[PDB]
Amino acid sequence: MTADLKSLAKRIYEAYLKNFNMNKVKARVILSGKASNNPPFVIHDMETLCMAEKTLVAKLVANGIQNKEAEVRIFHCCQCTSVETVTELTEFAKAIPGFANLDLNDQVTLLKYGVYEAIFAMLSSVMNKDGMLVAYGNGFITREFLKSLRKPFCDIMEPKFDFAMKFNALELDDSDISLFVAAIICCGDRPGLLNVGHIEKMQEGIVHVLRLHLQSNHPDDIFLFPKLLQKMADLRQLVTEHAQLVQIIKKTESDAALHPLLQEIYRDMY
Ligand SMILES: CCCCC/C=C\C/C=C\C/C=C\C/C=C\CCCC(=O)O
Repeated sequence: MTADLKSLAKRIYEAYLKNFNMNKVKARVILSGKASNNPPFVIHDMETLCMAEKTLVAKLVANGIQNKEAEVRIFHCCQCTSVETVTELTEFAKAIPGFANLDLNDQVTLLKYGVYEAIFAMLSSVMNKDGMLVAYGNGFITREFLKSLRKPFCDIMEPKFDFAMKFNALELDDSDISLFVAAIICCGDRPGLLNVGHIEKMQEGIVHVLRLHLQSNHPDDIFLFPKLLQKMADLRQLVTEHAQLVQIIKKTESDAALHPLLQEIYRDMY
């Protein structure tokens, strides 16, 4: 006559496998070199960037002399990835107990502050020390190539690789990551929330599910739960810094149009 926390953890996991196009197993199959059909195109320099664009995002480079600068095209593709992950996170959040019972405005606020923290947590799954999967698993862009871009665009991805190398060393699987993403979304201290009390109870419940799951799934790492609490705080700081860089790009790079959904996420955020 009590809550079945193991069942809730499995529900969350299954919602994550249903709603995200990429998961850690899918990414590892690709990254291993086992994709015998449509393997990822390796983007390690300008020649291979431009080849990959012509095949994978042809419309973006179909403008001749009017095509935007490479770095701006890359930033545009980064934004398209975020817009898609935001859509996936919004549907995933319906699986979190209590989330769909909140007022619509509180659901919006929780997603507004939580999406980029979740984005950078899950981005770790497509990153290794050399590069990252992009374009629905059809490209692999190298870490060194992204570092080679002109300022400020070379400064976007490196802090996310730094976060990801340490996050990946925790050896989480998708059952853990799904619950960590749910816990990110359920933070009662986001600015502007109306029903803080109910959100705090939603947070306590999902963090309880997370804690018990990590205890079972990672008996070898008794500090994994507090490590993940710290990672949540690190992600908040990573997002604050990322938003600051995006604002520099907005002020100083006239061609780097911000998609309106992301502009709304960033507006009044930090
Ligand atoms: C062939 C098309 C792809 C070529 C490679 C170009 C770009 C890399 C694509 C995706 C990179 C993945 C995630 C983006 C990371 C951070 C979001 C920054 C934009 C934002 O603040 O939302």
